[PDB]
Amino acid sequence: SGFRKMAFPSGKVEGCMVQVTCGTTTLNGLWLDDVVYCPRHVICTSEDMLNPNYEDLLIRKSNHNFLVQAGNVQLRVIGHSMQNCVLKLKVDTANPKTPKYKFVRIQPGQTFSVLACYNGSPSGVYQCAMRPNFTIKGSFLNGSCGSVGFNIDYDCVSFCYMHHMELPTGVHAGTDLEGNFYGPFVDRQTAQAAGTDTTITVNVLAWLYAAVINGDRWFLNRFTTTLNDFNLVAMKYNYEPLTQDHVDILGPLSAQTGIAVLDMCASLKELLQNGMNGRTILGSALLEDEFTPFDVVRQCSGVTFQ
Amino acid sequence: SGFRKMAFPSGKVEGCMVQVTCGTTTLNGLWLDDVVYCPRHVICTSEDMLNPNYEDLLIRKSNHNFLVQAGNVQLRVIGHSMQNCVLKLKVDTANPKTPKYKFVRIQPGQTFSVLACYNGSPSGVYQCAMRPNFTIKGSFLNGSCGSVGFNIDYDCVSFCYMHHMELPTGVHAGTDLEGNFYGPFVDRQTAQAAGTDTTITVNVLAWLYAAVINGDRWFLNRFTTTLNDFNLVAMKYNYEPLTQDHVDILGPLSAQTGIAVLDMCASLKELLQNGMNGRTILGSALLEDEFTPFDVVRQCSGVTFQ
Ligand SMILES: *CC(=O)N1N=C(c2ccccc2)[C@H](c2ccccc2)[C@@H]1c1ccccc1
Ligand SMILES: *CC(=O)N1N=C(c2ccccc2)[C@H](c2ccccc2)[C@@H]1c1ccccc1
Repeated sequence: SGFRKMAFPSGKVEGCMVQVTCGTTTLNGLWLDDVVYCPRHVICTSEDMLNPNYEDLLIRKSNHNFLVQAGNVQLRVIGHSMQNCVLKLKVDTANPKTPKYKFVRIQPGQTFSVLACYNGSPSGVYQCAMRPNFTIKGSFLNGSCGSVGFNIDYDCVSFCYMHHMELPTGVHAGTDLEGNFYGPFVDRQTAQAAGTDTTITVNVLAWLYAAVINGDRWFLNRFTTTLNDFNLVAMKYNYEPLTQDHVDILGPLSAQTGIAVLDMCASLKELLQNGMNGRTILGSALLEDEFTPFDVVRQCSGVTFQ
Repeated sequence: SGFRKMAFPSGKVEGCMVQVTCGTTTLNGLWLDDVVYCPRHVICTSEDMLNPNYEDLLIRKSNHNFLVQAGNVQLRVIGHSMQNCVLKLKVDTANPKTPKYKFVRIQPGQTFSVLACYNGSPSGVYQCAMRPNFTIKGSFLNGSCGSVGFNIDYDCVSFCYMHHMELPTGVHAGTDLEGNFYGPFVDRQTAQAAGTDTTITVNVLAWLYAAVINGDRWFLNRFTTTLNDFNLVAMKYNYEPLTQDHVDILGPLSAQTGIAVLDMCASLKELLQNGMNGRTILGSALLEDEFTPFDVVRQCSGVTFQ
C-alpha cells in the first residue's frame, strides 16, 4: 500500500551522461554508442542567445572546439552535425555502458523521469508530466541544459526529452532527442508564450482510482454523469475534454475497483464544483494530474526493470 | 528555478540489489562486499509471522537453505548470522559494484531516497522523510521487504533504512542496516501503535524559504514572533517545537533571503491559524515538511554526485 510520485531507477541513464564544453559554455550531453547528443546552444555565449543564427555560429566551430568529458576521460570528437535544435558529436569510442534504447516523441499528458545533471554529473531524479501546453514543471538551474527525460520498459530506455530552457514564467521547455521542441518554443532569449495550461483529466481520474485502491474513498458519491455532461464541467474548470479513448484506457482500473468510469467522472465533477472541504486525497489537498493510468497500474502491480 | 521532491540518482544502489529466497519466502537483499543484508523474516512463512521465535526458526536453517541471486547468477552462501532484525549472509564473492558506503542511523525529520524493489530488481525511486513517530509514508507492496533508503555525499552512499513491514494503518516501518527498528516496532504480524505524528517544523520553514527563493511570496507578512510564542501555536497544531538549533540550521537560508527566521515563523503562524485561503505554495495546497534545510540548499545550489 501507499502511493508516491515515483521515478524510474536512473542507473542506465547515469552511465550515458557526459560534460560538453564549447568555448566558455559547458552543459550536459547524452553519450549513446559513438554519438554525444546535446543542445545546439552549447555553441553560444550569453550574448549570442538574444538572436542566434545557429547555422552561422556552427560554421565557425570545428571538431576540436568541442570538449567532451565522461568522468575524467576526454572523448575525441571526429564529426559534428546539427539536427533541428540538437548537436550530434560523433566520438571515436562507443559508450561501453550504452543501454538498450529508443528515441520517442511523447504525447501531452504522458509522464517521464528527469535526471537533473550539472557538468555531466547527476544530481537527482524526479517524475514530470508533459503538460497539455508542452511545458514541464521541473527543477532546473543554470548548467542543467542537456539533462534528459526518459521511461524504462524492462531493459529498454526510451529517451523522450532534452532540457533546453526556462521560460520567463518559470516553467521549462525542451526537445525530443531528434531536437524538435515540444510546443511552439524556440532556442533564444526572448519572451515566449506557453499558452493556457489545462488539467490532464484522464490522469486525475487514474489518480482517483489509485486513491480508492489505497482506501481513500470519502469522495465517492451517489451520482453518475454522461461524457457530454462531464465535459461541460471540464471546459469550465480548464480540464481536457474526456473521450471514449480515455474511458477505454481507464477500463482496467474500473474493472479492478468495480467503479464505472462515468461514476468516477461524477465524483470528480462534485470535487470540482464543491472543492475538497479541507480534506486530502492520497496526502494531497489538490487534484493530482501527473499520474497516467499506466503509472497507477505499474505502481499498484510492482512491475520491475533491469 | 522550480522546486521538486527529488531523489538521489539510484545507480550505485541498483548494483547492490539481490534476490534472497529461503524456503518459499522471497525478498530483497543488499550485497556490499562479501555480505548480503536482508530482513530476518525471510526465514518465516506467513503463519510464522503471527508470533515468530526467530532464534528457534533460524536454528533449523543452514547456509544452503538461503538462495541468493544477483541478476541471473547464484551466489554461494558460506556463513549466516542474525544481527537484531537483519540477517547477514556471507557469500564467497565480493560485489564488484560495491560503492563507497557507510551505515548510518538517521534522526527523525531527516530525509532519504528509497529504491523500491521486487525479486531483487528495482522498480522505482522516491524521496521519504523519517517521520517524528519513526514511520515513513512510502509505496511498498508484498515482496518490497529488503528495499533500502539511502543518502549520497559525492561518491559515498550512506544506507539508513531497510524496509520490513506495513502497519495495519498503511504506514511503513523498518530498521537501520544494523537491524535496529526505527521506533517501537517489532517484526511480527500484530497491531502496533505508531503514535501521534507531528509536523517537522524546521522542514516546513526550510520549504517556505525555498518558496521565497522561487518567487512565491504572497504568504510573507508584516509580523514577527518569539520562539516561545510561535511554540504555543506549534503545540496547538501538532508541530515539533522549534529550538535555537533549528534556528541556527536555517541561518544560511535566512542570510540568502534576507528574512529573519522569527519573521518566517510569524508567517507560518498566520498560515496555521488562517489556512491557505485556496492558494498554493510551490504547487502545493498544504504545508510541506519533507524537505530538510540541507535539501533546499542542495537543490538551489545544484550539488552533484559521482
Ligand atoms: C538550460 C541551461 O542551462 N541554460 N539555458 C540557457 C538559455 C536558454 C535559452 C535562452 C537563453 C539562455 C542558458 C545559456 C547561457 C549561455 C549560453 C547558452 C545557454 C543556460 C546555461 C547556463 C550555463 C551553461 C549552459 C547553459
Ligand atoms: C515487506 C514485505 O514484503 N512483507 N512483510 C511481511 C510481513 C511483515 C510483518 C508482519 C507480517 C508480514 C510479509 C511477509 C509474508 C510472509 C513471510 C514474511 C513476510 C511481506 C512479504 C511478502 C512476500 C515475500 C516476502 C515478504
